[PDB]
Parts: sequence; structure tokens; C-alpha cells
Amino acid sequence: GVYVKMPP
Amino acid sequence: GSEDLPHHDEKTWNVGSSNRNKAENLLRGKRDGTFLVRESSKQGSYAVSVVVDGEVKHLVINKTATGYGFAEPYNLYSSLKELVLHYQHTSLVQHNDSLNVTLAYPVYA
Repeated sequence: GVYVKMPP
Repeated sequence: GSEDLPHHDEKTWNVGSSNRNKAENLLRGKRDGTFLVRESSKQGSYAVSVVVDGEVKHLVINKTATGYGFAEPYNLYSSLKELVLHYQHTSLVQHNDSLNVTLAYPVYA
């Protein structure tokens, strides 16, 4: 599914 | 002190290989900051499901040689328990502005 993006 | 927190019993929040839909059912109606950890549909990965602003958010947990975490340079945690205890007192907002919550309330606490 869609996961919240957690940029580096 | 924090030693009293229910998070120290991993069974209050680790719901095993429960899927996304089951996580949504477990968290429906719960207060902000209620959370669980479970396996992801991405085989071999874990996920956090946490209530933020009345909605369930799903986050992938990465596993690197330095540990578990949500993103570099924070893939540091040697276990799920260490990750959860860290984010009980560290807001997820550092990772994404829409996640200004801690892992406050294990689903089965």
C-alpha cells in the first residue's frame, strides 16, 4: 500500500 | 519515569504479521498517537501504523546494517523495541511534517 514518504 | 511505560512490553504494540487492513481495524476510533508495529506487505519489512489527526498513517521501517529506522541517517535501532522506545519521546515530524506525533499509546496497552 501507500506509505508516508520519509526523505533522508 | 519512562520505565513505567507499556511500550517495554513488546506485546502491547507488536501485532506480528497483521496486514494493513487489520491495522486499520485495530486503530479505528483510537486517540492520536495510538500505534502498532507489524509486518509490511513488502516481504521482510516492518511497518508502523499510527493515528495522526484522527487518521491512520502507515510508515515503512527500513533495516540496514546499522539497524532499523524510518530514513537515513536514523537507521540506528538494534530492535523494534529500541525504535519504539526512541519514538515514544521523539516526534516523527523530523521525517515528515504531517507526522507530528510520538508513538504514544500501544494499541494493546
